[PDB]
Amino acid sequence: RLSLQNTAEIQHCLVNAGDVGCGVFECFENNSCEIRGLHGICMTFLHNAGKFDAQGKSFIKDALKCKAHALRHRFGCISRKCPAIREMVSQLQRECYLKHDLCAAAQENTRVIVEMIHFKDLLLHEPYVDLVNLLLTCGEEVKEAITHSVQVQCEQNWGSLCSILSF
Amino acid sequence: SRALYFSGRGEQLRLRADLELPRDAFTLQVWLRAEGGQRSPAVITGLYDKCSYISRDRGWVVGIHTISDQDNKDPRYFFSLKTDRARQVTTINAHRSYLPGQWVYLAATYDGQFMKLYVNGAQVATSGEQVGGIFSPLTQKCKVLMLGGSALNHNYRGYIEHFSLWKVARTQREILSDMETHGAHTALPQLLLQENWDNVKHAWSPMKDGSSPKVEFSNAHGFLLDTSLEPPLCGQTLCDNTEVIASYNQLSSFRQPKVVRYRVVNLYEDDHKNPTVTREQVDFQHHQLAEAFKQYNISWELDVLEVSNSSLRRRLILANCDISKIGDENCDPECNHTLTGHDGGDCRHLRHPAFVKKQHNGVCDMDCNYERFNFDGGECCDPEITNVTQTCFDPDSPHRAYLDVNELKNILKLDGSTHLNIFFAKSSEEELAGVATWPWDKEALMHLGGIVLNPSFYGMPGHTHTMIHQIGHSLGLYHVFRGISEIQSCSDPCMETEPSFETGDLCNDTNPAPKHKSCGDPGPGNDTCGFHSFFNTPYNNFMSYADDDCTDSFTPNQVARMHCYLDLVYQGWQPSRKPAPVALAPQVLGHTTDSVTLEWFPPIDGHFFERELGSACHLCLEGRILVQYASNASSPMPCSPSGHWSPREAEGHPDVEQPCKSSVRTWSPNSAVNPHTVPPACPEPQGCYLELEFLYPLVPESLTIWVTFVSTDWDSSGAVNDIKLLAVSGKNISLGPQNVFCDVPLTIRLWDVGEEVYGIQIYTLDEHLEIDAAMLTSTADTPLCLQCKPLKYKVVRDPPLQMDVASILHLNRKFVDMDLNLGSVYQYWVITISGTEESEPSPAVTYIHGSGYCGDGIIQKDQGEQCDDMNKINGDGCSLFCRQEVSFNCIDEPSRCYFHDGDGVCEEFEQKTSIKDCGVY
Amino acid sequence: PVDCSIPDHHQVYAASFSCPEGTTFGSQCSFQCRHPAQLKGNNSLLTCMEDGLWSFPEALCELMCLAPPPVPNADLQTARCRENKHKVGSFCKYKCKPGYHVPGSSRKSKKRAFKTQCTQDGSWQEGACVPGQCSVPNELNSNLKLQCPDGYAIGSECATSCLDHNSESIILPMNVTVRDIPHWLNPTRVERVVCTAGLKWYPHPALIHCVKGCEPFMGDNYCDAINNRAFCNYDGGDCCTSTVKTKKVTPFPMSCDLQGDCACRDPQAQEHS
Ligand SMILES: *[C@@H]1O[C@H](CO)[C@@H](O)[C@H](O)[C@H]1NC(C)=O
Ligand SMILES: *[C@@H]1O[C@H](CO)[C@@H](O)[C@H](O)[C@H]1NC(C)=O
Ligand SMILES: *[C@@H]1O[C@H](CO)[C@@H](O)[C@H](O)[C@H]1NC(C)=O
Ligand SMILES: *[C@@H]1O[C@H](CO)[C@@H](O)[C@H](O)[C@H]1NC(C)=O
Ligand SMILES: *[C@@H]1O[C@H](CO)[C@@H](O)[C@H](O)[C@H]1NC(C)=O
Ligand SMILES: *[C@@H]1O[C@H](CO)[C@@H](O)[C@H](O)[C@H]1NC(C)=O
Ligand SMILES: *[C@@H]1O[C@H](CO)[C@@H](O)[C@H](O)[C@H]1NC(C)=O
Ligand SMILES: *[C@@H]1O[C@H](CO)[C@@H](O)[C@H](O)[C@H]1NC(C)=O
Ligand SMILES: [Ca+2]
Ligand SMILES: [Ca+2]
Ligand SMILES: [Ca+2]
Ligand SMILES: [Ca+2]
Ligand SMILES: [Ca+2]
Ligand SMILES: [Ca+2]
Ligand SMILES: [Ca+2]
Ligand SMILES: [Ca+2]
Ligand SMILES: [Zn+2]
Repeated sequence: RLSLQNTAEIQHCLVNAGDVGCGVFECFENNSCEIRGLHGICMTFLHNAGKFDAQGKSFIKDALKCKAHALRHRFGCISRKCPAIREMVSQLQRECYLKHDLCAAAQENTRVIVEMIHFKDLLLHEPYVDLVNLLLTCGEEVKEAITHSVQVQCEQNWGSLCSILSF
Repeated sequence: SRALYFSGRGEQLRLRADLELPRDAFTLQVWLRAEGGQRSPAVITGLYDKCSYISRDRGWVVGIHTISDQDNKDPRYFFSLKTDRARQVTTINAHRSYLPGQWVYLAATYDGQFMKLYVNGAQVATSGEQVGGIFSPLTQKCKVLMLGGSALNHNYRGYIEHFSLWKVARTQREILSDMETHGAHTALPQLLLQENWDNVKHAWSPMKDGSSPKVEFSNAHGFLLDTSLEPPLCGQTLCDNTEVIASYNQLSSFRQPKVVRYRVVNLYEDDHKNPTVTREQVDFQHHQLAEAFKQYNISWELDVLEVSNSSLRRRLILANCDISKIGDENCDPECNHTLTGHDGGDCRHLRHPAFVKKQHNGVCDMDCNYERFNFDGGECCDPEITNVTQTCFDPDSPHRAYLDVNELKNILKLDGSTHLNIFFAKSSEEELAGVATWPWDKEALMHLGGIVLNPSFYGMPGHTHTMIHQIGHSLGLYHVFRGISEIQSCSDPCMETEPSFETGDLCNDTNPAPKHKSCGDPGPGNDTCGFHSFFNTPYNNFMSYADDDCTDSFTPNQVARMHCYLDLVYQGWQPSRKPAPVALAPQVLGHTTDSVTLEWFPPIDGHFFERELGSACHLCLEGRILVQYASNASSPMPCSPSGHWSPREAEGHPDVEQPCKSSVRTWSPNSAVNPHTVPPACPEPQGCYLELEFLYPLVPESLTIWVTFVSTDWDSSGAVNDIKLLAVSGKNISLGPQNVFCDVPLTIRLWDVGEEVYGIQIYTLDEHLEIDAAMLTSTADTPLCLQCKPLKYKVVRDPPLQMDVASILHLNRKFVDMDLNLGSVYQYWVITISGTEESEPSPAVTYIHGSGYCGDGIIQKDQGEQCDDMNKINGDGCSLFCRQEVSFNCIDEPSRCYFHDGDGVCEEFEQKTSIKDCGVY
Repeated sequence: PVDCSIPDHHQVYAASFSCPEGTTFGSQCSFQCRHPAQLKGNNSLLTCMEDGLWSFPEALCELMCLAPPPVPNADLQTARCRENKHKVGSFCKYKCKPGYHVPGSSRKSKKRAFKTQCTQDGSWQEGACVPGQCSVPNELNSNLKLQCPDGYAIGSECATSCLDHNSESIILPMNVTVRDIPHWLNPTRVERVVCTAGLKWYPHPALIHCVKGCEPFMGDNYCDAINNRAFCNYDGGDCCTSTVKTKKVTPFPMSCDLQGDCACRDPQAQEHS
């Protein structure tokens, strides 16, 4: 259900916005298919990139580049219907992060990734959900760390409801 | 006489410093044939200062640049000048966008207080801002006169012939005299330069980089009796012209009986049962058609076509519906229908979440057959599970239950060039029963054109005059309520305020009427604008929306339109082999003490050669040059390996109503995709390409491409990255990037191509560029046009020619009468002989030898001459028929016409209309 | 009366105008050619004419270059250049004296001759003519390591390595320590050390400190502060707009100040020109 005018403006965005940084993700936001969070992933990663180590700075150099470039191409003749777009974005996350070894970089900066991930931001944006899911299969120690943080944040924000859902 | 061709790639000339350039006053005079798609700006010639390190704008420049610089759209001739003493540069322009491929006498003068620009001798611009001399004698060595472009690569592409430069300003009579000499050479004291290009190196040295333009033999300076007759503002073809249509109106010999064949497409089941229309329908409708058309000299020959195809018969044929609009989640009532899934579900909402269980069931039911449920995943479109003809509602499955008439027309591939095809559909609208192709479309004679009707409204008592309405549409008749209900707005420039030949339905005898269904006179307040009430409306005319019980007649002007279009376009339908007549009376060129010269127009259909079936000569023009449009068209399917595809909108003659606006009648890379799919970007630097093939491969001479729309942003590549000529032997000559204008057809000359070219490939990096059509013009005496015989004209005079002339026949459309007596009245008409069958006589011209006429240079006001310029060319202000053109005022005798709407001087008759000069009234 | 207005530089180029009588019809403003432009003609008065535009000048301020200055250690080759009459664009050839060569000449071909041009402002374009064993390195930096495959014999070369693989062993100027490095200073890279005949290491290990080498992020369109220094290509031109390929500056991380460390520090940028 991607609006035709919305599609036109996004298409003109991509050919103009540069690869580096996240000018690309900027106006892929506000899309008619409600897909939000790519630009948030950019800002979260870029702001917290100062806390990453040498390997982490490499990962942020090249994973953001993969997603920018791939969203400039996979947004080719993909179906105008929303479910196809959500799948295209999801596959961007999986392929870009896995190709660039998300697991080991996250293992080097577990304490950082825990700070970056927010329970609130997790619910608002689907790309965040794919990010945390890929982290869960990136080492038992890291997955344990993520579980600790997510339950405490959910418990504070939801009160007894979080404990009810956390069987 | 020789002419320079500037290829636009860097060939420039520079006048040698031996000549004393003019300081105080000057006059440039150059014949030129500019091509389409120039670089903006394109300096034809200019005076430049080579010493001014800071202000290069000093000096003057004559060239072609776009008015409305934002979205370069309107390329006009221009004259810029900045004297050494002035503060700003001053630019004046022509009245209209230049015409590519036409010889134009561009003359520009400056007398020291008034700079003026003349196009074909009619003063089109004037400015008094620049005062004083151009440059002081001290700076005389610092001025260089350069032709073909500036040193800044403001290059010009096209022909330049007989450059001339005076050191005085020439009044309009002097420039007109110099134009009529047509390159004749003579030395005058005020002549600095006169160039016949016999020796370019003698006077002009090429600019640096050593690229000099080529020197051809000029085909001609011009042609007497300009035969180019443009239709009016509303009109579309030569039959909308007031002069042409007057001949069909006044004369009764132009409406002789004509038999026109029409074919009825009757679909059938495989067992030859269940007709789409019963034989009673065809017989009854044919009888009613014959009765209505009997009195108007049109009789229809009935051919019935039985197609026994259940796979076509059982499906629902749709009219006015577009398959792309089904399932787009936007409600489309015209594609509503039971077998289309109510627009594929766009127009049918319900408690959808209550149907999740029915998914994955493996059996078709009803609720899952929609686009948001994805049509049950193809269970319903499977012939094995269920029954497609009532279950396969999807617009993508080839087994869908509905077609549209465009696909039905594609399937049948009927010969539309010899019959009027009557297809049958299901018109959902209560307004019309179908769509009839206009005579001025591509498909008028192709397999995709004809008439689509509703079988429920065909041959039924009370519904028979819907086919006669549609037939009138297919013969060029507009709706009588055009101009009020079919106008764009109340400010439409040719809305029919009063009965006229140039507004509305282009039929005077049909009063303005609104879109009204009852055949009483419309009531007060039934007007969209409400400016005037309607009286004596043609409520009973076939072209009105009244019921079949009251519509009974065509007005005599509408009958004239139908017969004009039966000679212009539909010569193929009629079995009669009478060639089309000459529409206009033989014009009088000039008279001597003992003779008179007559030149007449070609026959109205426009063909100069005898019509032979199967030959290519119906495309040949005078001089045996073959001009053809893109027949094939193919362009790779985007984001698909191979894909092939076939963009039929870029075939045939150009059909875009309004250039520079996005249209559906073009090839656009974005249009190549499924509308339910994000359009890709054109591949990097090769571009999306459109292949156009031409029916008759031949040695090309010039290529014309109608680039209707261009996105406005990038550079000067013109969005046409490359053009390749597919040679027959297998080569492919690349022509390099071309500059295009959105409203001027990109013209290219192919003098370098020596091999037979069968097609082109228009590459583009633009995802929004739109190509309307192409055109190949052959060289003179092309092989295919040699054998076919030419049309021959026979001239008949009243009184008859004294010697027993057999008319000696004719081929040149020029007759010199030697036998004349002073003061005697003579009448002339021409009869077109195509083999041995003579056409109807052309309208007569009455020339009284020794007296005046139209085109003698004397304004005989009694004859009706509003102007007279001793000349038979339109566009010089005074029309061919001795009538002032719009926005041109003509003074003196013979007439000197000038463009007054913005000549820098307000006048008496300009006060009420011209705000540019006289201000707000 | 019609106003010709104060005459601008457009009436006569490279001159100043005095208008004692004003700028009205019939006025006459006298022009003087500014140095070094020389007046050529017989009148220098511009009349304000009836059309509203200053009259034509009867004379012009010709631009010219006087005798070029004698370039040190160079001999003029063009005799005509010895005059005091050279128009704009005139070339003068100089030949360096023996034992001298033009700076910027390649080693394979030392050009002993050059040319200069009379530039538009009346000056001349510049041109010149340019003519046992060794002690164990006990005093070493913690991050610095020395590898000696050939022992410590006089003349043996020991490789200087750093604990950080992205750190370079260098020697800074005496006025600049490890943390005192300015943006404009490019330290001397040191790779090997040689013990001389004086029983001493040269350069001394105590003078070598492992300074953080820049990360491989050079030339990735990401202006990062660490690589933004003269030691390595100012982050490969990422931090300066003209040098970067994308023509836009996106500092990494975002928090880096565009007016601070991530500011364009390369002095060869067009913004610095
Ligand atoms: C029909 O044709 C006859 C000649 O056969 C002519 O006299 C008459 O004017 C024509 N009428 C119309 C309406 O075309
Ligand atoms: C009928 O036309 C269709 C095209 O729509 C074609 O596939 C088929 O072979 C034709 N004949 C029959 C008997 O269906
Ligand atoms: C389609 O037809 C159905 C049934 O006639 C109707 O309810 C629906 O409004 C129609 N869709 C349109 C008008 O687009
Ligand atoms: C499809 O329709 C035909 C009509 O004759 C009928 O014979 C056949 O049984 C139907 N098949 C299904 C699966 O409905
Ligand atoms: C046009 O029609 C009007 C009546 O509406 C009539 O008076 C006039 O003579 C007609 N003129 C022509 C040229 O047919
Ligand atoms: C049209 O051109 C395409 C591509 O060159 C070709 O495959 C096809 O056969 C052509 N068709 C005709 C009718 O010439
Ligand atoms: C065009 O010509 C070039 C050689 O100039 C050749 O490589 C190419 O295959 C030809 N065809 C096209 C479509 O480019
Ligand atoms: C130049 O000016 C002088 C006065 O200063 C006058 O005597 C002489 O005639 C002038 N010469 C020319 C060539 O005008
Ligand atoms: Ca729809
Ligand atoms: Ca179903
Ligand atoms: Ca009318
Ligand atoms: Ca077209
Ligand atoms: Ca006359
Ligand atoms: Ca004329
Ligand atoms: Ca005027
Ligand atoms: Ca960097
Ligand atoms: Zn109609």
